[PDB]
This record gives sequence, C-alpha cells and structure tokens, in this order.
Amino acid sequence: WTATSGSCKGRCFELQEVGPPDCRCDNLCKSYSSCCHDFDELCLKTARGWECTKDRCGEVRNEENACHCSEDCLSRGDCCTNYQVVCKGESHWVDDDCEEIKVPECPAGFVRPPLIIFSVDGFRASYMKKGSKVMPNIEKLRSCGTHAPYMRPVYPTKTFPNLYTLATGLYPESHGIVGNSMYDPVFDASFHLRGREKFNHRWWGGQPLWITATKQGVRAGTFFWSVSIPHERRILTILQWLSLPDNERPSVYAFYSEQPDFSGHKYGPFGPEMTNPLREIDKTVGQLMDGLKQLRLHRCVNVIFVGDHGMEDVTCDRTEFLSNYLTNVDDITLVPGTLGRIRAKSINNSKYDPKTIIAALTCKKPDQHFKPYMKQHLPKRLHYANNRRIEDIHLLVDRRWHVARKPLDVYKKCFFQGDHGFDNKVNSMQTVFVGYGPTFKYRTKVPPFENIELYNVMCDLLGLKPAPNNGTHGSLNHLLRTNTFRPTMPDEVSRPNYPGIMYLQSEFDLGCTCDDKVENKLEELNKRLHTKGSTKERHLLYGRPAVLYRTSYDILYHTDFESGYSEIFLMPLWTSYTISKQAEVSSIPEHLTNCVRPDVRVSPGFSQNCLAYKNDKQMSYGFLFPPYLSSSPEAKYDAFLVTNMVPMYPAFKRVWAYFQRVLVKKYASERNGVNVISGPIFDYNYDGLRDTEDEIKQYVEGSSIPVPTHYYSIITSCLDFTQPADKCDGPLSVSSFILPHRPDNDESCNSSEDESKWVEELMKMHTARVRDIEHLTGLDFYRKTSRSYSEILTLKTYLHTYES
Ligand SMILES: *[C@@H]1O[C@H](CO)[C@@H](O[C@@H]2O[C@H](CO)[C@@H](O[C@H]3O[C@H](CO[C@H]4O[C@H](CO)[C@@H](O)[C@H](O[C@H]5O[C@H](CO)[C@@H](O)[C@H](O)[C@@H]5O[C@H]5O[C@H](CO)[C@@H](O)[C@H](O)[C@@H]5O)[C@@H]4O)[C@@H](O)[C@H](O[C@H]4O[C@H](CO)[C@@H](O)[C@H](O)[C@@H]4O[C@H]4O[C@H](CO)[C@@H](O)[C@H](O)[C@@H]4O)[C@@H]3O)[C@H](O)[C@H]2NC(C)=O)[C@H](O)[C@H]1NC(C)=O
Ligand SMILES: CS(=O)(=O)N1Cc2cnc(N[C@H]3Cc4cc(Cl)cc(C#N)c4C3)nc2C1
Ligand SMILES: [Ca+2]
Ligand SMILES: [Ca+2]
Ligand SMILES: [K+]
Ligand code: NA
Ligand SMILES: [Zn+2]
Repeated sequence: WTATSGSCKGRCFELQEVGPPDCRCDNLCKSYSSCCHDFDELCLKTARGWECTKDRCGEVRNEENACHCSEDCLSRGDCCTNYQVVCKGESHWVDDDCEEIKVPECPAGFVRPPLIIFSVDGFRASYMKKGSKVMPNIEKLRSCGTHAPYMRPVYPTKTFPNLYTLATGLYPESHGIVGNSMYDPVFDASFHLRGREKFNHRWWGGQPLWITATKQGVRAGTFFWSVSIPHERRILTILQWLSLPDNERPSVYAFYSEQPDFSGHKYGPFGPEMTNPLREIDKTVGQLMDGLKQLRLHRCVNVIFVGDHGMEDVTCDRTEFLSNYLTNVDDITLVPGTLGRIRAKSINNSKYDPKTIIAALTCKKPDQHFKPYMKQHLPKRLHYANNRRIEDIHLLVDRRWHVARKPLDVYKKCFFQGDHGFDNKVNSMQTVFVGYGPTFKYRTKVPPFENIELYNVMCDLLGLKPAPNNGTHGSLNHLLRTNTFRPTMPDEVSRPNYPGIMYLQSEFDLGCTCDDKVENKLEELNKRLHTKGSTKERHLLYGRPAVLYRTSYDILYHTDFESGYSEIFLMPLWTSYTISKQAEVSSIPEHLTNCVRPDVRVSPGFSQNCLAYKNDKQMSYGFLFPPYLSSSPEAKYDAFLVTNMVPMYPAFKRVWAYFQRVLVKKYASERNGVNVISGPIFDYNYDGLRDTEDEIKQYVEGSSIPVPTHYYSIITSCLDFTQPADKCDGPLSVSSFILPHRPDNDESCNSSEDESKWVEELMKMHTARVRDIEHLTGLDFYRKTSRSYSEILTLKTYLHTYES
C-alpha cells in the first residue's frame, strides 16, 4: 500500500527513495506504482517540447514548460539543451573540432571529474561502422576519445545479466542474474522481466558501482529509469542533478536507452526500420553533450558510451522443438529461446532422468541447431555453472535459431525478426565501448575486451577501491591517460625443489616396462647438463610459473621440456616446451609403444604406476610433452618418463594425440615457432577455481592418481611473426584452450570421422584466456618477460575467438 496523497513538490527526481507507505518522486516510482499523485504534473512536464526556438529566447519563465529559454535558465540549471545554440549564438558540440582534453577543465567546486554512463540496449558492435552516416555525435565521441572495435558481453547475452555485470565486474554465475528469467530452488521463487519479484534485493549479488561509490563517500545518481520517462527528460534530469550544490551533487550517473534493442527485435539488426532508432539515439547523445557544454562540463566529465549485447537475425520458422526429440516432453520445464535450460516439471517425479534427456537430445538430427550439455561440461570461458539458479541441463543454441518445448509455444504467444542471448563469442552478440573525457586517451583505438573489466575502470575513474570482482585490475590501463592501477605481481607461495638422481631403478615397483637398455663421455656430460637445465632458456621463455598456494613440487629439467611436478597430485602442474618453425615430427617407435620409465629424481611413493592403468579398464594415459616432437631419438626416451604421464580416457586421447602430433607443428609453422605450456585442471565443483585434493571425485582405479576434469595448453609466440618465438624482442601473441577430459566424444557429432574433420572445431569451442587457466590452476604465468606488467595483464585476458 502507498499513501499517494503526499506531494512531489520540491522533490522531483529526488535521489534517496522514501520507504512505503510514503509516496515516491524518484526515477523508478512509476515501476513500483508508488509515485505521489502529482508526479506527472510536477516532474514530467512536456509543455512546448524539448527545444528552444528563436521566439522563446529571453522569455518570461513559465514553470509549466518542459525546459526553459529564459535568461535565468543556466542559473536554475533547467535550460533546454539547445538554449545557448538558439539564443546565444553557440555551436552544437558535434560541430566543434576535436580538441585534446589533457587535463580536466571543471567549474570551481568540482572535486573530481563526474562519470556519465550512456548505456544502450542491443547496440551491436557493427552499428558503429554501418550506422556512421546517421550518428555524428556518437562518431565524434568514438573518433576523438578511446574506442574498441567491439566489447565482448557475458553469457547469456541478455539484458539484465549484462547490465548487472557492467555494474559489478562479476560473471552472472557470481552476481546471480543468470538470465532474464530464473527459478531459485532455495527461495522457491521465480524472477521475470514482468512483475515485482525482480525488485527483491535477494536476487542481486555482488556490489554494484552505485553502492561501491556511496560506501566510499562518492554520491551516485540512480541508474534505473521507468520506461515511460522520455529520454529527453532523463537527460534533463541528469543535467539538473549536475547543477546541485557541491555537497548534494552526484559524481556518477547513468542514462539508459531501450533502443535500438526494442526495434531490433521487431525488424532484425539491419532492417531498414533501424536507421531511425540510431538517429534518435544520436540526437539524445547530442542533447547530453550540448547540455554539458552549456554547464561548462564538456571538458570535465568522462562519458562512457556502452552497450549490453548485440542483435542477430532470428525468425519464428528457425525454432527447434523438444517435442520432436523427447518421449516425455510434459515432464520437463524449459526456459526457452536463444538458450535452453531444462529441469524436472515436478521434484516428486522419481522417473525423471537427466541422462536419458541428454541422450535423446544428442546428435539426433543431421543439422540439429542446438547442443545439449550438463552445465559443468559447458566451455569454461562461459563461466556459466556455479549457481543453483542455473539448471544442470543446458542447450547451447546455434546463432539465428531458437529452441522451444512444443510448436504451440511459438504461435500461442510472433512477427519478431531479431534476438540475442547466444554464446558471447558470436560476432552478432558483440557490443560497443567508447570512453571520452579527460581521464581517457585521445584518438586512441584499443583492442576488444570483456565487459567484466569495466567495473574496475569505472572505479579508477571515480577514485574508488573496487569490490572483489572477475576483472583483472590493470588489464585496461591502456585506455587511460591518468588514474592507472599499478598492481604488483602476486607473491610465489611454494618454492620448488630441484631434485637430482636419488633412486635406483630397482627401488621402483610400478609395473612399468620399457625397451630402453642401449649403452660415450662426450654425450654423458651433455645428458647431465640437460638434466641440470642447460636448455631451460629455450623451453621456459617467460620464467617458471609461480605456484600461488601451499604445495610440494619439483622442477624437472630435460633436453626438450621443463616441468613443475606435483608430489601431491603425482603429475605435472605445468609442462613447458618450445617448438621452432624448423622442428620435425616423428613417430613413437614400435619398440617404445608401451614404454613408461621410472624417474630416478622422484621417489616411488611420489610416482604414478602402470599397474593402476592396466587394472582400470576405462582409463588410459597420455604424455604432456609429446614424444612426437622429440629433438632426437635419444631425447625421446625422456618423453616416456612416469613424471610426464597423465591419466587420459581413450576417447580423449584421440583429441590429445591429434593436437600433439598435427596441430602443435601446424601452429609452429604458422606463428614462426611456439612455446607451449600444458597441464591438468581439476574443477569437480565447477566453480572455475583450482580444486584442493579433498574435492577430487575420481581417481585411477585402486590408486591415489587423481583424474583431471580438463587439460589446458597456453600457446605463445611473437606478435611480430618475423621473429621466432624464442628470439622475440616485443609484444607476445597467445592462444589457449581448456579441453574437457571426457570419456566419450558425444559433444562432437562428427567424431566417427578422422580427427582432421572435428578435433580443431572442438578446441576452438573450448578456447580460453590465460587468466581462466590461472584461476583453475593457482599458477601465475609470464613472470619474466621484457614487457610492462599491465601489458602482460592485457595478454592474460586475451581470448582467441575464431570468428571471421
Ligand atoms: C569471480 O569473483 C568473485 C568475487 O571475488 C569470486 O567469488 C567469491 O568466491 C569465493 C570462493 O567461491 C567466495 O568466498 C567466500 O564466500 C562465503 C561468504 O559468502 C557470503 O559473503 C560474501 C561477502 O559479502 C558475499 O559476496 C556472498 O555472495 C554470494 O552468496 C549470496 C547469497 O547466496 C549471493 O546473492 C551472491 O550472488 C553470491 O553468490 C555466489 O557466490 C556463492 C559462494 O559464496 C555461490 O554459492 C553462488 O552460487 C554464487 O556463485 C555471500 O553472501 C564464505 O562463507 C566462504 O567460506 C567457506 O568455504 C571455504 C572453502 O574454501 C572454507 O575455508 C570456509 O571455512 C567456509 O567453509 C564453511 O562453509 C562451507 C560452504 O557452505 C561448508 O561446506 C564447510 O564445511 C564450512 O562450514 C568463502 O570464503 C565469495 O563469496 C565469492 N563472492 C561472490 C561475490 O561471488 C569468484 O570466485 C570469481 N570467479 C572466478 C572464476 O575467478
Ligand atoms: C531489462 S529492462 O529493460 O527491464 N531494464 C529496464 C531498465 C531501466 N533502467 C536501466 N538502467 C541501466 C543503466 C545501467 C548502467 C550500468 Cl553501467 C549498469 C546497470 C545495471 N545494473 C544499468 C542499469 N536498465 C534497465 C534494464
Ligand atoms: Ca539488452
Ligand atoms: Ca574448483
Ligand atoms: K586402462
Ligand atoms: Na561423437
Ligand atoms: Zn532484447
């Protein structure tokens, strides 16, 4: 209940919201049906529209008018945004030459440059080029400020998940807004775009920027606007707030536009009806910038122009129906559209079986337009699993398609031509970033980056300490003229052991065999040098990775590779090796097919054993340094050490052997050498973070050898490919992957074919950032380079996306 009989007199767009039953006058009161009875009359004036005309110049103030053109309007802070152009002979901001903003040029009383976020819904990255002729204000921000060719959203590429990620720096799995529709089984409560449940604070985790500001003594404008408040009124409200007294005035603001998303759903991303929404957004940017110029704030404020996600062509005919796959379609609940989420319709139904649902949805139709996953098996780059609001069964829907439960869902609820929500690496889902102002760089292009990184920068722009988040603070320092964040590398927690030869062959009872009895002080000296690390500078190009947790591990040197060997997990944490462009691929010799060799540097008690693999009928083994890329027949024996072995399902060995035998050489050929760091990952609780030993759910039968959930590789070369990877003077280039260690190839519908037709497609889907592997391993890479630490942080956030 609300006492609407109160009044908004002197309260219009008040910044602190009052508590029920008191009536409200803030920018969200309409959304709560709680505005005072006189809110429209006092706070949403429309009379005479939004623009000064020559006849209004120097008018007697009429308080009924939407905006003013009276001599007192700049003093009151309520001029129409074109007042000085129409009435005082000024230019529009967009008609002024770009002039570098080297320092903030702020009115007396401004303690810091304000930040204004201009957020646009559904603004696809390619609109910046394709719509340039109709967006002059936006094109001036873009060309004169700092811009990226695109900004990568989070998955799912829906509105609330992405806006709340912009606000928090968190993945959706961490902030809790995992879709635009959600069921929380602990709350037994449903979140929808329509209705009141979504206003309950229990949905919204993390700490959004307006809370971070307020807690640190920086005042914020409210970021949410009720839909019926016209954009012109939103702009005039921001400009009026910027005219408040110093002690009352916010330092951070947000504008929001529902366009171009609203029209893009109706007309498609490039429908001819899309030009007018782009022109209208541009005009709104112009009102803001002319308004700031009037207030002498246009060389004071930092402006961010940012979108939440893009927009794809999607029509009602491109819908897959689960009723064409499942016997049991009435026993499931589907969250449908550009992603699927499946759970039981009733938790009382004991016949419900996720395994039979997955199997019925797997590679059943030749051009099937979705792929089912258990959420832990989703590509790790999506970071879409560690939340009870994310159903165990997920459908990744192909771009341009929908999934629905039954056909009647699509026509008993069409005409739409656009949608979004797909995999956040899809080109059509990419969105925009421009930063303009004193704290941003001038006429600067930056590479694409992820929207999780922006919260830290907005905190930098406001002098705030960010709440703990999933950005990598410093990775976006190259956007900024000033207020850079200069972190120190994390401290190494565990120092390695450097074991020498300590064990005789006969002390090992591992059940291993190798045909390696083949008896020269020239080479015997060389053998010793290689075991002491004489080739380590070729194979360890960027320093030893640092271990950022407490453990026991050994550095093991070899002719062709170096490893950090865990005495706790009985296998390497990392294996590092360099493959030149000139490297030769060889076979595993016939006599060595089943060769495994004890490592006389490592105790039998801290070694794997071959008998466990013989007894475990499901599990086989592979090697981290590939025997195919040995430098010589003699060096190849090192590759068969028990300390280089890792557990691998036979199905996974098809993937891994193709990577090692074909793809590493291909990348060395293409990139002018590569350095490879490979290793295991254990994430049985799918939280994106290194498991401790007591979290491991599977061992090699009858042993303490833990089974990885994933295998990674980090593949580094010189960005200037005219220099070989091992003699690179400048910036680096990286690609990485986190491959799921699965006992079948059910994810790859063409896996019956030769690996040349499916394995690289699998690896592209599971592309990763170095930072993703850092979280999953507790390792810190690139500790010893010639490069600035912020440049290395940017490299660690890079994702190789494999889009055209
Ligand atoms: C992205 O960046 C984020 C932010 O840095 C980071 O997430 C942080 O990860 C930490 C490890 O998973 C975790 O640390 C402690 O969490 C709780 C305290 O949690 C509450 O308080 C904080 C601080 O204000 C809140 O932010 C937090 O919000 C979460 O829960 C809300 C209510 O559910 C929810 O609204 C909100 O969205 C958020 O949920 C998310 O995180 C939770 C986990 O907290 C997930 O479950 C959700 O699915 C969702 O993902 C809370 O209100 C501490 O209690 C923990 O300590 C445990 O566990 C330790 C084990 O290592 C142990 O040593 C401790 O003794 C203690 O154990 C006890 O409890 C166990 C579990 O119940 C029990 O089994 C055991 O026997 C014993 O009794 C953690 O130290 C942070 O909460 C988390 N923050 C946020 C914001 O998510 C992400 O990891 C990265 N991502 C990547 C990939 O890098
Ligand atoms: C889903 S929707 O259509 O129902 N909807 C209505 C509505 C109203 N105002 C806004 N304002 C945005 C402006 C902004 C900027 C940044 Cl950086 C982070 C966040 C967050 N968080 C927001 C909220 N957004 C929406 C999204
Ligand atoms: Ca949106
Ligand atoms: Ca984990
Ligand atoms: K076996
Ligand atoms: Na298959
Ligand atoms: Zn939309």
